[PDB]
Amino acid sequence: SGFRKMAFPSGKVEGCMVQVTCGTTTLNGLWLDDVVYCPRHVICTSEDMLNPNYEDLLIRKSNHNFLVQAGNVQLRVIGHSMQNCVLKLKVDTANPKTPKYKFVRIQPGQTFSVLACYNGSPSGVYQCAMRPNFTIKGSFLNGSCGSVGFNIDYDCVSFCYMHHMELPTGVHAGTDLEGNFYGPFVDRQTAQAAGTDTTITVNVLAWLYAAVINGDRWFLNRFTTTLNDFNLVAMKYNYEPLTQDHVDILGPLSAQTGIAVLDMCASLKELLQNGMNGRTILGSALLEDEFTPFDVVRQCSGV
Amino acid sequence: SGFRKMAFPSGKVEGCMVQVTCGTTTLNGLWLDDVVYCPRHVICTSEDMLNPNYEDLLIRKSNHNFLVQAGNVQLRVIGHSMQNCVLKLKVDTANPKTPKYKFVRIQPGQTFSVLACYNGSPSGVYQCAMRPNFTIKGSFLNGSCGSVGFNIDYDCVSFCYMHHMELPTGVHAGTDLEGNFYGPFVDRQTAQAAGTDTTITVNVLAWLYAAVINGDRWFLNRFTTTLNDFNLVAMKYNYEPLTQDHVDILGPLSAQTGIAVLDMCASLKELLQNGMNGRTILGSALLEDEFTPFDVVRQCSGV
Ligand SMILES: *[C@H](O)[C@H](C[C@H]1CCNC1=O)NC(=O)[C@H](CC1CC1)NC(=O)c1cc2c(OC)cccc2[nH]1
Ligand SMILES: *[C@H](O)[C@H](C[C@H]1CCNC1=O)NC(=O)[C@H](CC1CC1)NC(=O)c1cc2c(OC)cccc2[nH]1
Repeated sequence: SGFRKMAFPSGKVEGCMVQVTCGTTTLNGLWLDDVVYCPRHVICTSEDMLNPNYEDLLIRKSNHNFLVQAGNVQLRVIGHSMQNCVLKLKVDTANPKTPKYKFVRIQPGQTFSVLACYNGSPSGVYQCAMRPNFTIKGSFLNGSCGSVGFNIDYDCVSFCYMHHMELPTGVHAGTDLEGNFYGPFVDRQTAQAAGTDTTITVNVLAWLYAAVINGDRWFLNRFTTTLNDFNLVAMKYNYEPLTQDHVDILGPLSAQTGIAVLDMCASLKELLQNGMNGRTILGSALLEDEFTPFDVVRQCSGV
Repeated sequence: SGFRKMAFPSGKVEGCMVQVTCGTTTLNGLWLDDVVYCPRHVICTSEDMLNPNYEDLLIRKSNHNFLVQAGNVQLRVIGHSMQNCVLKLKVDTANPKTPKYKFVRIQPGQTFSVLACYNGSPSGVYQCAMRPNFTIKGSFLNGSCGSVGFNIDYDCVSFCYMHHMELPTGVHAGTDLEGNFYGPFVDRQTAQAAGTDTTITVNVLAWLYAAVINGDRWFLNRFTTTLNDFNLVAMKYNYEPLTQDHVDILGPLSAQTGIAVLDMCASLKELLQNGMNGRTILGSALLEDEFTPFDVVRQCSGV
């Protein structure tokens, strides 16, 4: 038993991280087939970051201006293009370690593993959720851009995130692998504020089901509620509205534990209205919302 | 910025996980050079687990009774021995993916990454600490035995843990790669209780330094204390005694933040005596003790 914030095994993605240097800037790139994907602000100087005109800046760049290094192997760049906020550099060599992969744009509330990298070599792995405000609470320093977030389905790596920027509140922002930012953010050094960080309600319910499964059950009460009589309490505490689709997603967990979704909702309402009173749930003194129901089933079933 | 529970990239260890089957039992094994290491209770039946005589049980086993599978490749077993609580099966093929590796027995308070596996294939990665009572708070189901914990120094994988058992309190127990259990535990199905789970004080101080670095500083006070006048409060709350060696280990962090270790100790005393009062530190409502000072420096420096 036991429930942990668990990340996917990262070897398949480790095999795809390279170093991209342009001018003074060095960041990470993702090498799949004969293409290297990287953030486009690799072509910016410290001066261009305030007000970059990426077309004009990119037009002054030739193939040989892009230094791509996989380990110690220098890749030859034979073409380059810009798709939204992502540069795509064509190299002359297909990555021998290219896995079965997809490009997926995940929905808010979904989770994925981030492989934090620096200078094209891996540094660490951790699990993140796409917040309702399209940010992530990660751990990124300078040079971490180009690091990717991904999921794994058997052997297919679904790349969903590439890191671009840290916001003033310390959360992080990025794009999908097609270069489209999650949320309203843009890749320049201006005043950018993320909106209200609301809680992923279905994820908290899934985490409570994981708690029940792993023995923690003090938070279970004799009450029940209705979906509207749960939402009029969730909106007060900045919780995402619970829909019948969320209820059905939580179906298998409710059937495994024998606890109706609305009764667990009553327990969660009691937790929101009275707090933890100094107790913990699965070793946490906060309500955790970065586990999807799929994460819970996968970790409690051994996938 | 940002501070996360971060695990090592697991590809080098993924390349070493195989499936070991004996009779009905199937668990994981670690394939390095021409040797596969696995827990010895792979030779037990459900009946032998209460009172196993591992010499007598192993003596009834021949090489061909050990089915080793790396992916779909069947390894041929050409010898077998028992070292403490670990079986070592000699195979005819050296693992082509054997990394630079060490066998290390870590001290309590140190951390490592666990690669949770089932049927010899990886399932997830997460960071754990060796508690002062020589247990770990992991996530292990049936068939997870043989999963390993490790650290990485540039390119050298230091294997330090192999999982064997879950205790009644839901924490987990295991051996080093030489087969010696951490703590007083034995690999049989008897009444085994871990002792008092005390807190790794130096790790909480390192985590508070990480908090200060990442902007969280509300817990900083105008007070100071002495080491004895901190220990007579730490022992009340079941905190490991702080030694001058722990102070010196925290030296670089204190010099980077400009906060003396004893002043941070006064802040921690205030936290232990008055609680969090509904606040959070680095997104946690509890004092975290599974980050070593090295973990903090590594994550805030980008190693
Ligand atoms: C790429 O490696 C890097 C990400 C690192 C830097 C520090 N922490 C991280 O997450 N990205 C950047 O430095 C980008 C530059 C790209 C054009 C987007 N900029 C920021 O992350 C950035 C800019 C600003 C502010 O600008 C006014 C204000 C507050 C925080 C900021 N972060
Ligand atoms: C090996 O895969 C497995 C580890 C799994 C099983 C459930 N959770 C895990 O961590 N190990 C075992 O099942 C071992 C068997 C080996 C001889 C040690 N046994 C236990 O983990 C075990 C035994 C008992 C109890 O026995 C009285 C009481 C309470 C909890 C127990 N766990």
